[PDB]
Amino acid sequence: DDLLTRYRANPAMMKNLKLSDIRGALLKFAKDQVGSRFIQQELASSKDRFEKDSIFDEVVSNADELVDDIFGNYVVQKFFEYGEERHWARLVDAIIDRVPEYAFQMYACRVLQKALEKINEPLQIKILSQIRHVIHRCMKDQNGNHVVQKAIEKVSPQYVQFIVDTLLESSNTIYEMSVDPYGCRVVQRCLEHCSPSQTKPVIGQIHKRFDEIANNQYGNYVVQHVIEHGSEEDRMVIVTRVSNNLFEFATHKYSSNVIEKCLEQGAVYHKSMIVGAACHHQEGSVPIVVQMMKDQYANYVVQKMFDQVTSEQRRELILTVRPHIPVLRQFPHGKHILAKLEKYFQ
RNA sequence: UGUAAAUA
Ligand SMILES: [Cl-]
Repeated sequence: DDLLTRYRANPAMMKNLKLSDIRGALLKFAKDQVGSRFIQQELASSKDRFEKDSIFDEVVSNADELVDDIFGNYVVQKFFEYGEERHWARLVDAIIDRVPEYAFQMYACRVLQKALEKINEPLQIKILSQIRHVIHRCMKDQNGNHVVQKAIEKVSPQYVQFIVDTLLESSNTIYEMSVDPYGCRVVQRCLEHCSPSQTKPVIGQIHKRFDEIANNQYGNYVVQHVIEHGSEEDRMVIVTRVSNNLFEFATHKYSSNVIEKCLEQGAVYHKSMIVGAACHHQEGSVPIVVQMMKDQYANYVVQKMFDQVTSEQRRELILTVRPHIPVLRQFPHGKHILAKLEKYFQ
């Protein structure tokens, strides 16, 4: 019998087992649930640079088979950790040619994320040079998008310019990624970490289809990030768009969170535009804020206004709403909506 | 009364 068949059987019986014992059993150990945990635990606890080195040549020699294995990916990742800097360059060479595929596989993409998190900028660029080949598809992929986010988080803005030019590659790309469950995460990291020279065209595309993106189930988080990481002028354009279409934005499922985001990250004069629009009445119709309290989404927006605005702005809200308390008690959940605001009406 | 990611 081979070493692992023996070891899996009576594990206590082999408590005095070491990494250099494995020698050429490393592939079978790494791909094994018990064997993988032995390797991992040995690497974490060993104080012997040479035990750890002993298995490394097997790891490099079998890298393609281990990176997308359910257990083996943990063994490869151990050599991408701080403490193993001496092996980073070798291990990246072992996998560089198949990074375009590994980005898409659920286990190997974790090896790529671990490498980006730990290794130095020359090696990061080397990995990104392969991601460059598949970057659009990778951005939308359930595994690949985490790899692209990790790139944006851990690499200097200038070396993810190719990612920004992919967002900008065509007219509809940023709409396409913003309304995608995975690509929207990439747009967000970009908004958090790319330089103003890079974010300004991205935010420019977003603006062009703002309404559509704002009420998308993924796009609405993309515009929330624009509010939080964009410029004063971006916030002004958005608050102005939202103020002028307050009722439409407030009564839709997804855009209603955009108004709330404006109310949290908005300056006193932004809240003033949204409060002013809310208390402006038509000639016979009721004020927008009253209509909003009767709505399934917009009533949460009205309550966020009371939590976020100045006493003076709350005053105008209170003066606008109080003549309507009778009516608003009838409407669905109206009972609860005004109890939550009762604090303000006493 | 209302929203979002791939490992033992
Ligand atoms: Cl998969």
